[PDB]
Amino acid sequence: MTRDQNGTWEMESNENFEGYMKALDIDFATRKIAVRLTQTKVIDQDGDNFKTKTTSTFRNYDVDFTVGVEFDEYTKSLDNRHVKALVTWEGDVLVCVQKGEKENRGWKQWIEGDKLYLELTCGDQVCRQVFKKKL
Ligand SMILES: CCCCC/C=C\C/C=C\C/C=C\C/C=C\CCCC(=O)OC(CO)CO
Repeated sequence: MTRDQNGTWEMESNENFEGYMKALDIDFATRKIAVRLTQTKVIDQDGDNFKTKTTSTFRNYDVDFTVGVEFDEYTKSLDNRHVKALVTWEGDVLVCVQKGEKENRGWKQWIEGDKLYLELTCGDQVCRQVFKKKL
């Protein structure tokens, strides 16, 4: 029973964010700033209802969803694309498919210990992020 992802989470590692951004066609000036940043993620979860805020000194990104309910997602201030997003549970892993112009786009997020893991995929690029829970 580890579906409860509530909390404030501070990034401790960010593997291949460069490759994931390049797969999304982010220009190199934007990548040069974005690759260096520590992100914070705030998850406010009530059952299958999620309100999430991911923040940094450069850009912030909010996304709210209900697990199992497809929604329109506009990745404002990121790659600025429109996708149809669906989040589901696979066991206790939160899985998102972002259907749109990029193949194999989505993410998976899950808890282990006091760490949150987030793997973001676009095409043949996977970015692996780890966050530690803030007290
Ligand atoms: C929002 C902080 C980082 C922003 C970096 C700025 C520009 C880079 C442009 C594009 C890269 C694409 C995505 C950023 C990667 C992660 C932020 C969270 C994305 C997301 O949907 O996470 C889900 C799962 O945690 C939010 O519910």
